[PDB]
Amino acid sequence: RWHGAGSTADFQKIIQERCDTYTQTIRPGSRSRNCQAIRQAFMSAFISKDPCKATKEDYNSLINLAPPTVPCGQQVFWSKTKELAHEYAKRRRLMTLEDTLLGYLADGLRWCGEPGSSDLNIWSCPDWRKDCRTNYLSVFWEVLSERFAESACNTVRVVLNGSLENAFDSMSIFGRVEAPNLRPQVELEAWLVHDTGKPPSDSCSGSSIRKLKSILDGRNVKFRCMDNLSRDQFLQR
Repeated sequence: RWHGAGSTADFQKIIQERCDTYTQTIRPGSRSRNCQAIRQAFMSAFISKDPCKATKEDYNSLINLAPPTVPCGQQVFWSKTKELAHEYAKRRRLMTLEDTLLGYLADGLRWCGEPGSSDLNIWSCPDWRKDCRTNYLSVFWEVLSERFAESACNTVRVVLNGSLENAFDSMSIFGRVEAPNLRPQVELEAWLVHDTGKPPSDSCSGSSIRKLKSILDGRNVKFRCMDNLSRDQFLQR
C-alpha cells in the first residue's frame, strides 16, 4: 500500500528485548522500569491507527514511562555526523539520543500500523516524502528529540560536519526541533569536524553557524565553537 519499506519484522520482540538489555546491562541502577509495559505503550501509540495521522500527542504516554533525560554535562547532539558522534559518545561515556532508553529501543527500526488491524504492516510504510510527514516513525523522532532538548542541562555538546557547505542545517531535526527548544542557560559546545585529508568546507565563522548562534542567543544559551579538526584530531583529543 505505501512507498516506504515495511515494518521491521518482529518489532515487538526486538523492542522488548532491547529494553531488557538497556535497563539491566546498559544503564541499570536508575529506578526500575517495566519493559513489558513500555513495549505495550509503544505498540498502543500507533497500532490500528491511520498511519498518516500521527501526532506528537500520540506519544505522550510512552515518553512519560521513560523520558529521554541524560545526566547534566553528559548530553551529545549530532547532525550529518551519525557515525562519528556515536563513536565519540561511546569513547567519552556520553549519551546521544540513541543512548537514551527509547532512542535505544527505536534506533534503526521501522514501524507502522493499519486501520482496523492489530498488526504491524510488514509490507510497506509511509515514506516521509512520497506519502506523508505525519507518520508514526517520523513523529516519534520529532517528539523524542524535542523532549531530549528540553531536558538538557549544564554543558551540552554538538558534533557537526565540517565537510559540508553548511554544517548547520536549519531544516534538520537539530536545527528545527533541538536547538530552538534547548533549555535556557545551558552551555553548548560545537565541534565542526571534517573528513580524511579533505579540506573543510564550513567553519564556525560561516553563515550557517552564525544562524545557529542567533538561535542560541535567543535561548540565552552560551555558545563555544571549535573547528578545523579532522576526525582523528577530534577523537584523539
